[PDB]
Amino acid sequence: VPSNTPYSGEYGFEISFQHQSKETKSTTWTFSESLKKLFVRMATTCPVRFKTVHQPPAGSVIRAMPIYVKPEHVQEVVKRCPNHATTKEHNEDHPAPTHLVRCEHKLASYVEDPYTGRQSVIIPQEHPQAGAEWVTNLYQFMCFSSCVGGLNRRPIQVIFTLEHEGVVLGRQAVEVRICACPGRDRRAEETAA
Ligand SMILES: [Zn+2]
Repeated sequence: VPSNTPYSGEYGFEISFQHQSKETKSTTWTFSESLKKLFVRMATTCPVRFKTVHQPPAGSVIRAMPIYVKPEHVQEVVKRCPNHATTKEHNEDHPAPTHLVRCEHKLASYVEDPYTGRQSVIIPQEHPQAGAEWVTNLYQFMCFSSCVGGLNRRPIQVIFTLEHEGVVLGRQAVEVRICACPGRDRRAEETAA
């Protein structure tokens, strides 16, 4: 049972999403702060920002792992539907075509726990650039939330953990809905709530 409990930890690990102004905003993603929920199109690069208030130990990493939100689904591993996992589109030379969550980082490593089957992607933790508070990493989500035989309309979260040599040092999480029209789904979900 992977924990989703937010945890800044001793190093002050935090995530965020950059401001979107109407003039240059991407239509491929949008983040509802009131819902703590990312809306994003399938197979589009989505910017996620990370920081630590204090420098963590050398060689620390950041893991991204999707999990289902509701008790009725928590124990089931989140991964792509067989349809998308076995097609050739999106998958030419990918090392882990069944993983839902991908990261563009050059050193991204795709791992699967041999016992639980949990899939995640790990990248190095990095010092921000000069004068910058945040490091931006690019993720993609490789099925729609409605993929029959995959997510099948069940809600998911993505867990971000800062880790060093296996030990979780910090944790943040957001809900994620992968949909054709992030702005439309955000407005409608924010309206219903
Ligand atoms: Zn799919």
